[PDB]
Amino acid sequence: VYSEKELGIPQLNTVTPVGVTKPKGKKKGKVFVDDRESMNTILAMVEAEKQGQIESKIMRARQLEEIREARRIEAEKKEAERKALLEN
Amino acid sequence: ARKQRDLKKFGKAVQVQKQLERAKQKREALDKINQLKRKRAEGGALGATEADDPFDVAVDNELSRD
Amino acid sequence: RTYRVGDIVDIKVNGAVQKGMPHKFYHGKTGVVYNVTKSAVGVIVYKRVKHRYIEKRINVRIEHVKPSRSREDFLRRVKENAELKKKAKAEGVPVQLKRQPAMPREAHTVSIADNKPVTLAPVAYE
Amino acid sequence: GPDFTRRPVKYERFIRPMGLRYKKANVTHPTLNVTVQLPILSVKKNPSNPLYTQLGVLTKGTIIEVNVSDLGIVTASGKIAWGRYAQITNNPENDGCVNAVLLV
Amino acid sequence: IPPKPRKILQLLRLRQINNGVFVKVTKATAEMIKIVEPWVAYGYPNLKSV
RNA sequence: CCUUUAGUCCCUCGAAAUUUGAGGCUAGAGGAGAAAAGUUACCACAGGGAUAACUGGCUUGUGGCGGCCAAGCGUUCAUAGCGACGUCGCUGAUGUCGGCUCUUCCUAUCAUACCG
RNA sequence: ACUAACCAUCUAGUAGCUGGUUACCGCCGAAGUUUCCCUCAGGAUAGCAGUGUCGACCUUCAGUUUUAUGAGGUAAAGCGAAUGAACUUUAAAUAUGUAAGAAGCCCUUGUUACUUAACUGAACGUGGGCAUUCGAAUGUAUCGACACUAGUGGGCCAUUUUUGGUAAGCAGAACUGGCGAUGCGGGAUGAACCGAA
Repeated sequence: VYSEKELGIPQLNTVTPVGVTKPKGKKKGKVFVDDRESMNTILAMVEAEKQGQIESKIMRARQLEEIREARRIEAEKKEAERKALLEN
Repeated sequence: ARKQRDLKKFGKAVQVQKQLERAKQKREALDKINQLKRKRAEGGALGATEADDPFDVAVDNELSRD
Repeated sequence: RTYRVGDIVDIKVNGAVQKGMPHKFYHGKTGVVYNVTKSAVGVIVYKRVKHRYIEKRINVRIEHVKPSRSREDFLRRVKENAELKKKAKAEGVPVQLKRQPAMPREAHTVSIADNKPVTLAPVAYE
Repeated sequence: GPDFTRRPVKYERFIRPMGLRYKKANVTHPTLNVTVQLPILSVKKNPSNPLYTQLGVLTKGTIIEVNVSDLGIVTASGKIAWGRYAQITNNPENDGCVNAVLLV
Repeated sequence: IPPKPRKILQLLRLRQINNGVFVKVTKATAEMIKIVEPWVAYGYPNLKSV
């Protein structure tokens, strides 16, 4: 039993996409999550993962809609930031 | 497997050589004290208290004051 | 210094260079060159184990190798015997062409005049 | 040194019992030709084990820092010396005292 | 016996105890007998002994 | 970018009842780059190596360090140095430990005997 | 909805493990080791022992001495030689590497796509001779090559040299010797001693 991080295993394209892959041994450019909206969406998945199984179907849906609304508000802020960057 | 094979074969030779290194560092540390000991007896030129730098830094600084 | 593959070299192991120095067993050795590189020379040496000799190959740099003259005595003899044999056949007497071990000294007399012997005590007092 | 400290986790197993501790040392001055009992300030260099330096082990040849306030050493610029190097010149494992010579 | 004196006793044909050989004295043969001195007794024989 | 080292006492700012602090010049040393890297007589876990318990003419009543003295010895000998006896200077424990056990021996003798 | 016991047989189930394994005499006779391999409870290779074939032959080989030349210039003597272990004319003790002719040559000349300004050099050879000491000594109860086959692949103690440490112990490295497969004489006795197989 050894870690996949230590072995030089290539990333494989699955239903979950690989995306753009950064080269090994070079600068993996840091993206910051200082924004409160970007802080809320990460917080929604942490609280959802720890809570686990809920018997209620409605409360199970509200646990997912909180994550969905957090993603939408963050995306609107990022698009407004992208528009402000395009103006500048 | 290659690494464990060489450590299985060298083994005691590393253990003996490590003891000779540790016996050498005791000699070097004791000799460096005696160079300090002869220097202060020949002369000195110090402060009220000893220097805040650790050993092999304060001693090397005193041996660079020559 | 230019070296060729096959000559006889002596390894000295100078302490000025710490690169390419062989073991202390290979210090003060003599072997035959089998490989020549840019900065190192491969020398085949002989090492005895119990009764046989196992040939070992070591890479020694230029700074530790030097030519020898062990063969040079053999080639000095092979011309000296050649000229002597031609010079002997020219006038027609045999000559001992071999080298012989040192023999015991023959009898002789030693005069005592001008060299009167001095008597010596077991320890010197003066 | 101090009465109560919370050691790092890396040193918490190493128990030094209270009956095996020393606070003062018999320290001799090479030039004044006297021996006085001086308090120990810190253990500076154990020349056998680096871990013994961190644990404070007193060993023959170990440099310690002693308070020389009672000795009245007048340094350059007219200052009374207060901390000096001393080399332990005995084996405190075998005898129940610490003997040192000042590195002055 | 060390390995070097063992070979000289073979080369001098002294393979057994109370065994004797005649040796011409040179500088090459004298140093042979010098090494095997802890094992041999030698000297100059006369006409009778021959 | 500053620090240290040795020199010139060759030049500025601050303080100070005439003395200082902070920098400069010369040239040695210290501090491919946000991906990760180097390092430790330290710790935890897992593994490998070496050793495969020890002591047996053992032990007892007189400390250690440093100085002075010191017959000798030494690489020729009181000085390369080693160096004894002295003298001087510094200095309630405890608690898985106890209890019981015939016979015989040791003296390192508490008593009884005899001496100084 | 899901997912005990005894009897006979498969079964003489699976072991690298334990124990045992059957006349005599003769001859030859070990190793307890190197190097490599996803190598350490294992394989291959080389060594020691043996068989068969071929090839020789003093044109041989050698845990040896000598000569010549190195690595230790390690002691010593001198400084009425110079200079100052780091000085030397010389040079120990003690072990140690390499070479010593028929495979070397020498004289005449053939090849080469190597080499050189070049019938110049390097390699392999043809023709004559050094075949009687042919180019030190001593020995030699033969030596080399190929193929095949079996057991082996642990160390203990001591001398000498050397490295490190301790209050003293002790720990490591190299050579050699003894014991492991060895009886006999001696040391009253006997793994490690002496003598001698």
